[PDB]
Amino acid sequence: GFIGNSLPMQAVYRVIESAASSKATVFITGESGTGKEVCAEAIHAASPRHDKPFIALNCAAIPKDLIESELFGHVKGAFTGASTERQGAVEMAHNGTLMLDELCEMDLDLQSKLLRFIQTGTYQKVGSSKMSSVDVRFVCATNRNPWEEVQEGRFREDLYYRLHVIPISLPPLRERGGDIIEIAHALLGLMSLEEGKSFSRFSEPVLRLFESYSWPGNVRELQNVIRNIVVLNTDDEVKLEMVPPPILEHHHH
Ligand SMILES: CC(C)(C)COC(=O)CNc1n[nH]c(=O)[nH]c1=S
Repeated sequence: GFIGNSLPMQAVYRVIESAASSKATVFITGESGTGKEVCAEAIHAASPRHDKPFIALNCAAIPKDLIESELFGHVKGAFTGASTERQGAVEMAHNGTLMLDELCEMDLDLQSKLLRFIQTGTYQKVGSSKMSSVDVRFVCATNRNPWEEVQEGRFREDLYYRLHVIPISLPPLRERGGDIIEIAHALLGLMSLEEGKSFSRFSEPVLRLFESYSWPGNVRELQNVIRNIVVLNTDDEVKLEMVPPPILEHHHH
């Protein structure tokens, strides 16, 4: 799902291709908005497991006390709101790839259970005593510094060294050269389709601004900017006056 042939991304692509044939755990880091799930899916797609499921568990989009239920499943009646027997992400990912996204959101109790599961493949549904097992290839990702999280006692040390086998550091958007405009063009067409518009090009000032702006929010911020432009304007061409703040203002500091 990655777009672009920039020098730093081509190093990423080589690691993805080599790692895909291995079952070794991948640990993706990088600034917010750099494409960790895109990277995780690309590893799966290049792997011999590509025809099996790819499952992403976003530990941030879930309350911390419910990550275990989302990960391992639960039986009906396990806790108060357990109206149904839920199948965990580990079961959805059996014979495939499981992405543990924003993994550092797990509490230390769940990190202990996860350490067990990563070693043995065994787990229990929440509220159940029965042991089960699955075969998943792990891909971990976080926007925190996984090492600082270990130092501040927030992440298990033995868990870190079990997961940090194949690290991948995604480059920030500002360092990806021609990728910025290529991604911007893809977003322009897609958001035009989503909004019923027909933008097809960027004016030269907009291209210069996009290529020199630091994009602290990376591709997420670029998505915001393109959506802002397409929603608020109707034209074939993106003009400089359409670019929202703080793009020009913070670019000059
Ligand atoms: C239309 C499309 C595919 C650009 C929308 O999807 C996303 O923006 C996902 N993020 C990325 N896509 N492509 C990259 O080269 N890098 C990143 S981070």
